[PDB]
Amino acid sequence: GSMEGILDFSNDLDIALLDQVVSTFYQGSGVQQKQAQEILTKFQDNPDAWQKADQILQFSTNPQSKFIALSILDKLITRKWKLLPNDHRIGIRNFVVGMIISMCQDDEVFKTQKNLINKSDLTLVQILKQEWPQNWPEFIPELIGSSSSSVNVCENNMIVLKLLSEEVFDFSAEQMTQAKALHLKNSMSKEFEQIFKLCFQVLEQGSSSSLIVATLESLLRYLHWIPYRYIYETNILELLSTKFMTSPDTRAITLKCLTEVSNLKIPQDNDLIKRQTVLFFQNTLQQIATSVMPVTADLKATYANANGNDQSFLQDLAMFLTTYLARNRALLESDESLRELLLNAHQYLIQLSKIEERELFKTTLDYWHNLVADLFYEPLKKHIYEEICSQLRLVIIENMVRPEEIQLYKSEREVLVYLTHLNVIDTEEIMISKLARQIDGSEWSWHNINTLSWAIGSISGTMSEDTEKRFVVTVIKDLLGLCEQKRGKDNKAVVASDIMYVVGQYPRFLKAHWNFLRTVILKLFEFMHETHEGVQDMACDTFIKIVQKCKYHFVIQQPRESEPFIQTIIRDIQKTTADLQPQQVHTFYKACGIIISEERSVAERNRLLSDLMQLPNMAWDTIVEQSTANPTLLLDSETVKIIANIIKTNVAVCTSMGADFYPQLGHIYYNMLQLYRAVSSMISAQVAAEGLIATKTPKVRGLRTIKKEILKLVETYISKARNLDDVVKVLVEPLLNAVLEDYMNNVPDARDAEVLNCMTTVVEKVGHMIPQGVILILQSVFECTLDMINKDFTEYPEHRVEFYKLLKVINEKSFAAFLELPPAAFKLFVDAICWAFKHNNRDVEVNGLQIALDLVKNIERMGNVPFANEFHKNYFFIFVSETFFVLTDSDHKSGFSKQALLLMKLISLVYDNKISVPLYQEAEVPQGTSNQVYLSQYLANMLSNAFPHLTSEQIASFLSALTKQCKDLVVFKGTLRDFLVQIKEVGGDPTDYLFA
Amino acid sequence: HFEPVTMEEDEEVLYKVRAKLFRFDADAKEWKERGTGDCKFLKNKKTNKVRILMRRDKTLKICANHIIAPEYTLKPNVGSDRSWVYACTADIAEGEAEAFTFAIRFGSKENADKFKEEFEKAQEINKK
Amino acid sequence: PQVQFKLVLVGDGGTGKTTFVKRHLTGEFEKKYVATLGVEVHPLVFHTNRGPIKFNVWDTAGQEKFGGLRDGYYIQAQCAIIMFDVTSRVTYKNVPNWHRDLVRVCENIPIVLCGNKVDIKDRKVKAKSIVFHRKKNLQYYDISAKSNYNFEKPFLWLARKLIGDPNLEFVAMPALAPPEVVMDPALAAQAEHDLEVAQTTALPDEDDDL
Amino acid sequence: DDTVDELTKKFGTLTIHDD
Ligand SMILES: Nc1nc2c(ncn2[C@@H]2O[C@H](COP(=O)(O)OP(=O)(O)OP(=O)(O)O)[C@@H](O)[C@H]2O)c(=O)[nH]1
Ligand SMILES: [Mg+2]
Repeated sequence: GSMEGILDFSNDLDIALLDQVVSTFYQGSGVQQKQAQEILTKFQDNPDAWQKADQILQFSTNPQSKFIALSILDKLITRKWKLLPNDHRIGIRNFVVGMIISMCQDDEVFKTQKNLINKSDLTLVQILKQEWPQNWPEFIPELIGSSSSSVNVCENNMIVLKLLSEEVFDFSAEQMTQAKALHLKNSMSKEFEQIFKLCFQVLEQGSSSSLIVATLESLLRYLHWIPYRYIYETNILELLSTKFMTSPDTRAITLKCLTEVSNLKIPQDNDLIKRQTVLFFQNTLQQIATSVMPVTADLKATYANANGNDQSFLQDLAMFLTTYLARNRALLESDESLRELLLNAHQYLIQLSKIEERELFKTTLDYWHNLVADLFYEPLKKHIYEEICSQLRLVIIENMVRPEEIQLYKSEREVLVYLTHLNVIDTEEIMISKLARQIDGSEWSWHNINTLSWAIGSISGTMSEDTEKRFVVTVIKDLLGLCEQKRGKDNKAVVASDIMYVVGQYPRFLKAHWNFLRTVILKLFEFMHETHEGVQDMACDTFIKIVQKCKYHFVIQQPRESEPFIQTIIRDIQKTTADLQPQQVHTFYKACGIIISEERSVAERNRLLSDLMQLPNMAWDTIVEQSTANPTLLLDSETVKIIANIIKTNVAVCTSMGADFYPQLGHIYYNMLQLYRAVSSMISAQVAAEGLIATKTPKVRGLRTIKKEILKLVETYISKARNLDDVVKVLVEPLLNAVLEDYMNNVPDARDAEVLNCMTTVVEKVGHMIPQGVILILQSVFECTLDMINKDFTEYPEHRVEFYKLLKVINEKSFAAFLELPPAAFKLFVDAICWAFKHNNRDVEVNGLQIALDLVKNIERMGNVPFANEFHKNYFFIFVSETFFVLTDSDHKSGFSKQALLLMKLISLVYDNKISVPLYQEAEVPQGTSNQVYLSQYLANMLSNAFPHLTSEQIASFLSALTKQCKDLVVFKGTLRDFLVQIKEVGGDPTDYLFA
Repeated sequence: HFEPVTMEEDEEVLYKVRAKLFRFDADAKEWKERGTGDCKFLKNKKTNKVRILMRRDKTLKICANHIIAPEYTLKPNVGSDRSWVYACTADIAEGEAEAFTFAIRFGSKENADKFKEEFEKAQEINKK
Repeated sequence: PQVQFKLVLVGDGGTGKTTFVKRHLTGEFEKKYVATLGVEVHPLVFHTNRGPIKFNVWDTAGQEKFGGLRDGYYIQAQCAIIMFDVTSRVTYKNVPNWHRDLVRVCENIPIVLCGNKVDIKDRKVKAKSIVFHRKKNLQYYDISAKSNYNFEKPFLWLARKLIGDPNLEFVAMPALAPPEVVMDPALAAQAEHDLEVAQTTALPDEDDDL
Repeated sequence: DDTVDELTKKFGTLTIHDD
């Protein structure tokens, strides 16, 4: 309606129309809001809009309209600033300064419109980045001068200086050139004496806590970069550590300042600085004790209640204590007068550690680790912290987590192992008595018995074998008793699991006591019949877990046993596993495989193997005999499930046995590949008969599982195979016959990506031994897979990913295959590589750039022969230009390193003259012309057309640098990053590329 | 003497099964998940009317609320042996009464087949 | 409700900001990546024991070119979620930038940092590398829009901080007795047409547990 | 040995059933 009047710039901008369009966005809703949003976005993105900014800053009353006005100015200043006339630049500088001063004097505006003041300041700082100090040398003197006259201005000057420091030191790395960063850094550094005088003056003399906070906000940012002498050789540590810790508004920021002070770069041999570092800590802990809370305060309760900024404050206290004590605790450990300070600060951390807040706990746990590690290796230190460590033991155990939470569990275990070593007797007691409180019912809960079980399990290996023996027995006895005590099937299940959990975590004890181990295993087998939720999984997870650790004690004959226990498992395998789910059985068989691999007698391993595979081989034989006599029986969904389960049982055993699986693969190999064909037919039949929807049906998905599990089995064996001669002569040819044609000749939606995956492993292990076999793999999968994935970046994600893995390993192992490709297909190979660059998906991109890199090395390695010369004539400037496209398009920033490396290699070839022929066609350039010169011209031209707002001088300077720096990678990468800045703006300094 | 210091109260739970419910977007011509959680068959003690009530896990927001009408028919979906699909003439999960073509999928085939048995039991109850 | 808080959702393109919001609105899991142009506002109500709490969720554009108003969107926002992708190293590299631009406009608000897509196995941004939130006082959550891992947690945390009650829980909204609507022949034809089309369109993600 | 064998016997009797 009337809202789109603002998009017509041929008339004067109607401010009242804008203010209501803006109002409609920030206070409106539905269609009203959405239409206003698209008008502001078209207004803001109008290149002329900045001209109508000074109109809005003066005439509009809406702060949101004024915010958007400065956003339009912000976009001009960073990007198109240097293109303006010299007068416009001074004109804009003036009314940004004049706006800020006038808003700060008006106390009504200064208090209420804070968002608009801060945005104006940031818009000012964007001007300084363009104009300071070269064209504004009096900015700092004048800012210090204005700060005398008005307190509100003084405060806002601290916000400006805060943002200036942020933009120059904290956020320069990405956003501006190296040269311009150093310039602005050197410029602030040079005048910081004058800025610090004003800072310390306000902190000493000021009463206004709003002004004081903003000053301390600025100081936090200074402490990232300023020299240490400004903190240590002035009074400012005394002020932060005493005065500003007492008032609660200044406390938050002061604590964050002292945290960063603790990290300052300091001489480590000066006695006075050591006392000063000690002092500010002593002062800070003194104020905490008198002004915030004593050492004994229950910080867990305070944090939970969440009053005001207590949660932020306690977070910041942890950060301050940990940071300082990680660096400086040495200073407190020697002097007996500092002993109370040292232990008080650690006692605060102990209290902070009890806070129920995961990410805070992680922070404190990192420190405990640092400490207990130091106490374990550092001599005469642990006796100091004996009362701290004892409390810590209880804190870790009560907050211990399941092994599934991998990173947090690992940290907790590490610390508790160290604490167990430092005092094994104390750790045992805390654990045993915690267990007695589970029995007496005072701290009994499913969670509480679980955490204790995880905790008790974590410290395995740390005690002596004797202590461990006595300890385990006591724990297991108590837990068995706890089980008998408790009533109901839920309770007894929880405890049984924990009983079985702890047992699994103490393998040393299981290895030394066979009679017990045997009992535990037979008990797991009893639990493999229980139907209660989670018990069967627990029994199987625990079984394979014990087997992985104690596998030698299953494969040999123990004293007072007729045979190795592996045999006794294999016999009752049917009865043991009858009640399990299919995938639980596969774990059991995989576990049996682990054991069997230990047996080094070949005849016995083979006998155990075929004994183990008795059930699946008899089911297999009866299904082969049936289904070969009549392929009708495969439509029976029940038969497809059984076949898939047999193959999955094989995969499971092959996974744990690797090279030892070859005999069992032999029993089924030829019939299995014949089944792959019968199933392949079945699938192609259903797709013709029923349409593409067929592939979504249970029966076709079932059949496809067979194919994928057959491919998975072959991949798994070949990946781990020791006898590569047998893999080539026996396995490969049948495999390539069975799988390649089926893949090629199926419609895209019926092609299994697992085929590509399988072939990758084949080329990896034996690619070098089958040159004619690899050529066959390309012919069958290359063109038809490329066509599936070269229309968009989305479709067939597995195929796409596995596709670039296959080409990578071919290009690595059997590059000869790409030579034998006809020129047209070799052209598609190159097209496919560059296509991989343009992906966001990391798995494709990384391989894309890697293939290109390896392909270049492969061509280099061919030397001065016609194929390598014809590759350079055809594809050099494709790789250079396509690499440059992804470097500069702002949407492949994840791949910058491999891109930079690929680009450097491409340039280095011409710098060293490793391309023998000319890269230009005849009569394009003068005759006796080096490739260096024509490379500089092609790129100068290419970049001129891609980035026309660049000057000729800019482009020539960038390329001089880039080519001279094509031996040093990190400098090259630096010069690329400088180019990525200068293309985002107009009038970038060409001299910036001489930085190195 | 010392002085000291949802709307399902009326319903019986006939069947409780874990499931994932979809609605068909006829415009997009694709299925869209509506929620995952416990699907309950709730008999009102007053009316003896059995409804489906399904709440999303964690947020506990209703993603299915309609009468197990005797008119409805559970049809199989082409790509699933553990799912049913049927038209619902009015569901109040979103609030305002409105029709959908629902599909609902379960942990196993056996779970789905029990659902179909219990769903038909509930249909027979709603004929009163 | 009139108990409504503005939430700005920021983070790199492709991190799953929109997907996350849509999951909370409709329950759906959008597999396609349709980049947000500028911003979309979605009202999103939760039922707590201390009454209902609405969020005006400003789902903003992560891609540079589709940025629109950028920091304009953040004005008078009362809370925020910063999203990255634990399969993408660069999305966590850009978290400091999103935060920088957020706090400049919103000086003192509760913010959640969310590492999305933890469902994927080949995880690139490791748990131990995520420490940015500590000094900036952000709450952090590993999340997944696909598996719904911790998907409630960002909104539960913010609801507690905004209302100022750490014991505020989500609770089951009221389930009204549904109607007994008889069907008419005039809408039976379109239900029959929609049903035949529904049966012969496969249900997605059929290898998932549910 | 002595404590180990009387543990083994207690382990054998472990059940999830009340009766
Ligand atoms: N595996 C997985 N994928 C996800 C998850 N969340 C989102 N995605 C995928 O991420 C893609 C894009 O998500 P979007 O929500 O559009 O990302 P966005 O941050 O909104 O993008 P912009 O709108 O450009 O900011 C979709 O294709 C989703 O499938 C997740 O939890 N797991
Ligand atoms: Mg989006």
